[PDB]
Amino acid sequence: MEFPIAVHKVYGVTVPDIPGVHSWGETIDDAIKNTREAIVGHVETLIELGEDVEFTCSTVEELVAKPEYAGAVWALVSVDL
Amino acid sequence: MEFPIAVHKDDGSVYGVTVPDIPGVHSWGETIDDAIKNTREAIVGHVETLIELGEDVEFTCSTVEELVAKPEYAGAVWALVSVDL
Repeated sequence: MEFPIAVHKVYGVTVPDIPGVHSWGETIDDAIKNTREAIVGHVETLIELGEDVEFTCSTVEELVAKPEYAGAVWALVSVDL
Repeated sequence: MEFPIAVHKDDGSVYGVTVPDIPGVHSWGETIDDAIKNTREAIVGHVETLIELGEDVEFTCSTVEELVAKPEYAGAVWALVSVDL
């Protein structure tokens, strides 16, 4: 699944489709990689807890105009669900 | 709000960080900088999560001054992380 992630300025990242998951990086490239691993680790925690893992990604188009993401650089990370 | 954190060198040449006022967000990293930034992100996320749960989060923090001599903090390397509550 391709999750959109909002990178803002080090860079901070939020994952609109997965509340609570955040990451960072010195560069945008680092923030993208670190965010993907944050999502994978979150999914694994949910699996370990015995929880269902069901997500639906949004598109950037559906999120780009929300005022909370003003000035964001948008990226996409691929996570296998 | 200024959170004291205690930085530790762990085996494998990695660094861990403990958080006296939020024990459960202890974090680690491959470098000192990664470890501290990982800890700050975890503190910010903890605070934001409690706000979403409808909890109060505006409470007093410990100081390095009050903890530095406690025997359980012997050898600690101290830092302060700033978080808007």
